[PDB]
Amino acid sequence: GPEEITADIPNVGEAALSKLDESGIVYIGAEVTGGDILVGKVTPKGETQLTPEEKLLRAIFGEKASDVKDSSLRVPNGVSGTVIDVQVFTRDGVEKDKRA
Amino acid sequence: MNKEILAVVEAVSNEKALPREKIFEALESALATATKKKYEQEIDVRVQIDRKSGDFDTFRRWLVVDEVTQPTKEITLEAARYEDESLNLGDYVEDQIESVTFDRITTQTAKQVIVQKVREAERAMVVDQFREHEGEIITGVVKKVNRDNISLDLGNNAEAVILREDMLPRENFRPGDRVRGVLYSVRPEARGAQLFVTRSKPEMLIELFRIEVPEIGEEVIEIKAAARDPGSRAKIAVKTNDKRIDPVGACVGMRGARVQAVSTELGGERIDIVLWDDNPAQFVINAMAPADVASIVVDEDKHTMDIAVEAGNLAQAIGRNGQNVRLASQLSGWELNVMTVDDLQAKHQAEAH
Amino acid sequence: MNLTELKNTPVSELITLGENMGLENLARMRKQDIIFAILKQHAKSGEDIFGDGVLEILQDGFGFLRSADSSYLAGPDDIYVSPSQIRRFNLRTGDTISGKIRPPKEGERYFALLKVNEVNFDKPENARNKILFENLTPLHANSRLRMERGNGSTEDLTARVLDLASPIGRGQRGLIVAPPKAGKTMLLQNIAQSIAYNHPDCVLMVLLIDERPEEVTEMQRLVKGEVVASTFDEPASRHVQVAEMVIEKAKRLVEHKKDVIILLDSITRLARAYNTVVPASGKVLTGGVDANALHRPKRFFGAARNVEEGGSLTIIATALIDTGSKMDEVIYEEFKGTGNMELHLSRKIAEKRVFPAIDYNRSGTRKEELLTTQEELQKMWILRKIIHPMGEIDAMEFLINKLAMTKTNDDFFEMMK
RNA sequence: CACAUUCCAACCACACCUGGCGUGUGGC
Repeated sequence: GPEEITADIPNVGEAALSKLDESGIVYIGAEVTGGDILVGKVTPKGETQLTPEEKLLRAIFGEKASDVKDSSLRVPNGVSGTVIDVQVFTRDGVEKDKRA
Repeated sequence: MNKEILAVVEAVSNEKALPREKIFEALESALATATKKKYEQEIDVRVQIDRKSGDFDTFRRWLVVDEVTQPTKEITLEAARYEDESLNLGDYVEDQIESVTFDRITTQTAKQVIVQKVREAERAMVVDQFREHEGEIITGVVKKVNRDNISLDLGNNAEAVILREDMLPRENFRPGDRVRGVLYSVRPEARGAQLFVTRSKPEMLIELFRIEVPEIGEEVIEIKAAARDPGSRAKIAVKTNDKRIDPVGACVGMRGARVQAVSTELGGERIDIVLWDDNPAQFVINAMAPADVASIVVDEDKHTMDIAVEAGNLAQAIGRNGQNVRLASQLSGWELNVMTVDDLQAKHQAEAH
Repeated sequence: MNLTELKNTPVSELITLGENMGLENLARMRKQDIIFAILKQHAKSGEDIFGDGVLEILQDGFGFLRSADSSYLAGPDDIYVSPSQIRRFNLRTGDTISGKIRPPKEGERYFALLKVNEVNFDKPENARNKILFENLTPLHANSRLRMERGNGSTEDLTARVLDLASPIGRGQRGLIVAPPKAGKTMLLQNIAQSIAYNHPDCVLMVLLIDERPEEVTEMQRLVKGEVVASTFDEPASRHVQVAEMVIEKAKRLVEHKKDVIILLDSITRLARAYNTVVPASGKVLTGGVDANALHRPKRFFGAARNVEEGGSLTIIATALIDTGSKMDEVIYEEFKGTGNMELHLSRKIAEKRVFPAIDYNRSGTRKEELLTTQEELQKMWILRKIIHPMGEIDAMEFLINKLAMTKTNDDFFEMMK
């Protein structure tokens, strides 16, 4: 299965995810000073064919999303500042997110 | 978009345990809370997502009162000439339309409130479907034990709570056994556990007879009076409508065949099965049974009953904690007095003498 | 002490036994916890234990001997045995073993077997020399299992009618096709009572899968022998566990030249369970059912056969139809013709509230001349020809009246001549 | 008989990342 840039990051609270948008990208103008997940990158580790009904269920009910690996990119420990711009490039064929 | 709304209404697990109408009601509440959190001002809104024909459209409720605080949701009871109200109360407007229901905080609050609403609705439904059987013995496993209350499962996610007062002082539970009690209280508005099952109450006893004694249930041996001391002693006065049936041979059983069973059910409770009578004297004599009562004094002005027991049978008429009298005071409901032993042996032919 | 004598007694007996043992207030713990404490107290006086348990193996290598109190699940009373004993005495799942056991020693927490005494009620000599189940040769039934009691009471009808509707043989592959709330519970109660009265030699087995506890206790106090059950207090894990346990027990018995007759109810719930536990292989068909998920129920229905040299394994499973679940529909469809005996119950006759409610034209047995004699078969043919033109309710009332004036089937036979 | 272990209310164990090598540029 391919990777996802959704905002469903398990094994973490909302404070670390408060800076993320609905699509899964840090807002334009959201500051950051320490290691903080600014993009919701997840990758499947086991079985594919996660039904969308069960996907929304896990998003609302049930257990956490298993095959994520929490491989999201965060800013390195030591760099600070406020993000001012975000670019995104989608290959012809993949569903363009609403931020794009 | 609304296609996501259709996907989430058709992708629910409990599809009919939470109908589409209540689905969309909870979703409207979600969107209203989201729009409330959007603006810094407080303004109640309705959504009306148009379950099947179209999309949502937010509104603006006025909550018509003569106040002015946060006039976003304030309007006088007489503003009815312009904007076409012609109203007295209930004047609501449809000013703001097409809010956003798919951003981060909106999705978060929607998920939270949908979880809350679905768990509340499931609990309410699973308690109401059993509420019709109030006052009956039900089976079921206990779920978790604690020093204040215990949890029970009746099957198909049927949560029941049994408080410490419903449990006997030495009543004992472990998750796995089928502790059977009687449903006595229901509270479909409770934010938490609302299925109340008891075993320390005399109605439980009644239901026990109903599941054990074939006489009761046909109204041939009516259960009239019942007092309890949890795990200690249950005094029950049952009357016989007919004449050729004796409760000592019918309600008690065959040399402790039914009373012993109900006692093991109640965890070793001495059950005194006596006959109900329309005379207070015989009633209180059977209440303190077994004993040798040789006195009766009644007072309807103070509702008191004096019973001067015989000298020597104290432990036979009072016993531990005075239970034989206390339950008697809890059987008929009058102040019973057991003081004299030798002198004033009658309290009627001697006190009045 | 023996474990079975702690098995057959109710909870109050354990209470008074612990009070005899000078134990703390034990009314709070499980029955198995009480048994464990009592066995520890007994062995503290320098005593050995005698136990009996059905054996089960995981991939972990070692084995567990379960009792019927928890319907063969893990518990503080089950015995732990090393893989060395399984390798030596040629043990396998379902092999009930009875013998000397000890309480858990220093650092241990479950019982351990010392010396085997009875392997499936047999010495280890012939237990190690056991013929394999699948290596056997199936046959058909000539030994007719007479369902008639002969007393002719009010309910015995539902049994004797089978003597003219669906003959029963040892190792028969039977399946019931019936809607809910029709009378299957009392039907299997009747069949169990009748087979126990007429054939007490064959070990009785009844499968209560995904049922209510009231039915559990009513059937555990009415069957004329040891029974197993399983309610819905646990997920499909317990159901599949008890299914494997009972199937391996029956296999080991019939390998020991036993006559096992299992009564399963209901099989659609077993199919649902096997569907729920088995992960999706990436292909699903109509009904939300996986393709190869039904392989386990298939196998369970295929285990029925007739051994050549001796012994048999009869399986009589009930299926649920008319429930509205299309899933269930498809399930029954998979079970269209897998068995050679069909017992069809219809809700239309049961709505007229006469019992039993037999679908004579729809029910029957394949290759039935090998079960009964020639005159009985000719009379069955005559009865079938007489019952074919008429309907079902009138035919049922006719059969009920004819078997109500008479008691044994010979009277009805000669009356039909 | 004996060796050796024994699979589960919070949680301890199941953690976290590219100088392989080269080139280019710049600074001390």
